[PDB]
Amino acid sequence: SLSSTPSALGKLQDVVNQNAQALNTLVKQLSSNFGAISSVLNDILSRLCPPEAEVQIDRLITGRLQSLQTYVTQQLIRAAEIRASANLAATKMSECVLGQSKRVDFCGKGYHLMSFPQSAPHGVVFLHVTYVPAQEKNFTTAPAICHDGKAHFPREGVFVSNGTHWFVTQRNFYEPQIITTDNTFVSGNCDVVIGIVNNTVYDPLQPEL
Amino acid sequence: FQTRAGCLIGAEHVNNSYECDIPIGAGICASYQQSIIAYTMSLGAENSVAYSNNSIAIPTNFTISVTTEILPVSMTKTSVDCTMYICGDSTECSNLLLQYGSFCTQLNRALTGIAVEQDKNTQEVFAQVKQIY
Amino acid sequence: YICGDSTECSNLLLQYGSFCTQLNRALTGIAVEQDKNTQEVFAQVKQIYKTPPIKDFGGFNFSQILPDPSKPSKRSPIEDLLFNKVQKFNGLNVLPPLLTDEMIAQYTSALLAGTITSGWTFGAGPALQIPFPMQMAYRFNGIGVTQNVLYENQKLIANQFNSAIGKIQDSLSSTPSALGKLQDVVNQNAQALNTLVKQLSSNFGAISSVLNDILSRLCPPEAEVQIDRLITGRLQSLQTYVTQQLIRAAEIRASANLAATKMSECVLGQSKRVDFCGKGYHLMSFPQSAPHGVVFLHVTYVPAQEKNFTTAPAIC
Amino acid sequence: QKFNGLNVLPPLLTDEMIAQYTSALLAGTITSGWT
Ligand SMILES: *[C@@H]1O[C@H](CO)[C@@H](O)[C@H](O)[C@H]1NC(C)=O
Ligand SMILES: *[C@@H]1O[C@H](CO)[C@@H](O)[C@H](O)[C@H]1NC(C)=O
Ligand SMILES: *[C@@H]1O[C@H](CO)[C@@H](O)[C@H](O)[C@H]1NC(C)=O
Ligand SMILES: *[C@@H]1O[C@H](CO)[C@@H](O)[C@H](O)[C@H]1NC(C)=O
Ligand SMILES: *[C@@H]1O[C@H](CO)[C@@H](O)[C@H](O)[C@H]1NC(C)=O
Ligand SMILES: *[C@@H]1O[C@H](CO)[C@@H](O)[C@H](O)[C@H]1NC(C)=O
Ligand SMILES: *[C@@H]1O[C@H](CO)[C@@H](O)[C@H](O)[C@H]1NC(C)=O
Ligand SMILES: *[C@@H]1O[C@H](CO)[C@@H](O)[C@H](O)[C@H]1NC(C)=O
Repeated sequence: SLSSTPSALGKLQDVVNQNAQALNTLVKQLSSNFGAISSVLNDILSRLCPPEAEVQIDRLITGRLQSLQTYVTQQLIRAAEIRASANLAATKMSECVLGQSKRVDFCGKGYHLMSFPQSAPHGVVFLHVTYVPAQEKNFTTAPAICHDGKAHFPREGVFVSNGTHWFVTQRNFYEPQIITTDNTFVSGNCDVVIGIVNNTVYDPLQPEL
Repeated sequence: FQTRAGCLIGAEHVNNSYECDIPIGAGICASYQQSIIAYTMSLGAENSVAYSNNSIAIPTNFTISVTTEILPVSMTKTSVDCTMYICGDSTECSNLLLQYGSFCTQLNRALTGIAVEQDKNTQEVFAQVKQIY
Repeated sequence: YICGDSTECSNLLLQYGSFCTQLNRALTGIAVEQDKNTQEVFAQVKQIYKTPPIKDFGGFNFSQILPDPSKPSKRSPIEDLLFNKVQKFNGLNVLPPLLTDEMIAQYTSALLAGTITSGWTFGAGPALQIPFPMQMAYRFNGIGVTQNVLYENQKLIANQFNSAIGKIQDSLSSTPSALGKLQDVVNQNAQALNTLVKQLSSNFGAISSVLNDILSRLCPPEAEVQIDRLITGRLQSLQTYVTQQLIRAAEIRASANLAATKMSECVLGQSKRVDFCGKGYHLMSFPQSAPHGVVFLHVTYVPAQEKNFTTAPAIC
Repeated sequence: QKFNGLNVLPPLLTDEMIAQYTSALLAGTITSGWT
């Protein structure tokens, strides 16, 4: 993915290019006259006498000082942006690499499992490993099961039906199991819950005793 | 072709829609399809969810995905000799430059602060392990 | 901006180097960033989702946040409220956004439809349908409350929700300054441009701020002296403007980054971060579009009517 | 550019040192998880 895409790392290349441009601009400004007879200071000094040379020199000083001040101001603004990026990278290291995050889309798309750091020129690369659900199927569901006049709810899952039989499964991966007293809990009668359906709830100790 | 961004000449307008390649403005983008074409950008494919009051969809399989994320951490550290940049080796200029006060000192200080920060930025990101494992 | 249509000024301006190029570059960079900021916040959905023809969500009424098809704008009742509440001759131009207001509204609709029909699943992978009442049950578990509490109080909860939403329009509509946060941004930008224009009236030591009058009255060797004074002043004014725009842009970028984070963590999931997605225990949130900004509606759970009990760490 | 009074300063940490930090983080994660 990286090797076949020369521009994949543009985010880091852009930083390098911006810094290089700023320096090249600062140097090229030395060629400007700024109203002086010449941008070359030595030529002014060699041709003109003091009371006249100083007038020409002040023009170059003003221009060059202004150019240098502009450069520094831009560097301060750019530095602030880089600091913000570094602060984010440091946070991701702590939360994505040194632990497992529950923050959505913080450590890549999907459900975060783990991440690995890699070094780079003036930057860092994170490899985010995530879990993605696949191949979903349609099931019929219900909020509760009614049995012996009592309402039963899932302890850690959802009630589903394959069209003929009811099962209870974990939510993020289809794995149907028989509905029993060990995977449900009871609260109130069947007259309150809207959408409650009739089904048997198996008690493992019934056939034993 | 007349658009809200201005007058576009040389592009072939089409009534199709694609992902935005080269942005023009006001929902209009252009791409090379050969000739250059202009079109209204698409926001993505349409997907209607089969919602009902008793129907649920549950995954039966999964995949493992690995993606990359790239962040800048630091800049190149630089330093400037204010007097040399402005005056070179001229003592005539150097003396004139004294009349402007402490501008050169202020500029050097600002750049020095930036240079130091760049090392702090690196340490904050990478030096988070107490021992070398 | 500096020289107008004067070739005399234009030639003099060449002696200052590449300042004009640098200024144009800085402003161009800002303009591009503004489109990036919008995309990062709103374009977080892979596909355009739609709601059912029949709005049956178990008593939960979303009609004030969903698009109103009877209008050409296809905006919600709340969005309509938000939108209603909130120089070229000098070389100053205003560029259009890449995304139109309609496109932004469409992104918002997709996010709402996704949340209502598939909860948070569409934010991680494929959108998986679930009954809304059951989605709410899972969000109750996420805050340490058993699911039977919802099912036994479904009518009460749906009513409390519906009323709380209805109050939003009254809270906003009855308070003209409610959206000041967005109005302040608009006002600051307008002031900056007005200042830049008014500075053209300054003499800066010249006999006149009007360049044509100088050229019409004075000969070259004298006119140039007066012109240089105007160039220096106007160039300094323009440089000041750009610097301020760079600083302001940084603040906006920070805000956009926060909005993008809230979209991911408050809208596309359920947050456990305290006071990140409103006060109380977070259940869910809904996005609404606004002029140069976004509005989040945060739905939270708040405990009420506590009673005193005697307790113990253990039973023997 | 040095001749114009412009200088480039070296980083405190070398590329090798940064690589070593990265290796320690990877080794830690693989053998001991988040502990
Ligand atoms: C579920 O059923 C609907 C029709 O009611 C169908 O459109 C949809 O594709 C089905 N989903 C799956 C995963 O089979
Ligand atoms: C539902 O599952 C049960 C148990 O595995 C099976 O006997 C029954 O045939 C299934 N029903 C359908 C329609 O597949
Ligand atoms: C689900 O919708 C059907 C109509 O399509 C209705 O008859 C049934 O009572 C509803 N079930 C619940 C729990 O609302
Ligand atoms: C569920 O079972 C109860 C008790 O036998 C019965 O009264 C009720 O009518 C049943 N519900 C349905 C839909 O058959
Ligand atoms: C696009 O559609 C318009 C009608 O709305 C038609 O006049 C125009 O010729 C079409 N252009 C192309 C390339 O199909
Ligand atoms: C799950 O998907 C993998 C491919 O990613 C496939 O090899 C495997 O057989 C699938 N399992 C089932 C039960 O379909
Ligand atoms: C939803 O609320 C609106 C505004 O009060 C009302 O006009 C509409 O009829 C309600 N929808 C339902 C199904 O009650
Ligand atoms: C609990 O009892 C205290 C007195 O001991 C009283 O001040 C307080 O209001 C009571 N709290 C509630 C919720 O009744």
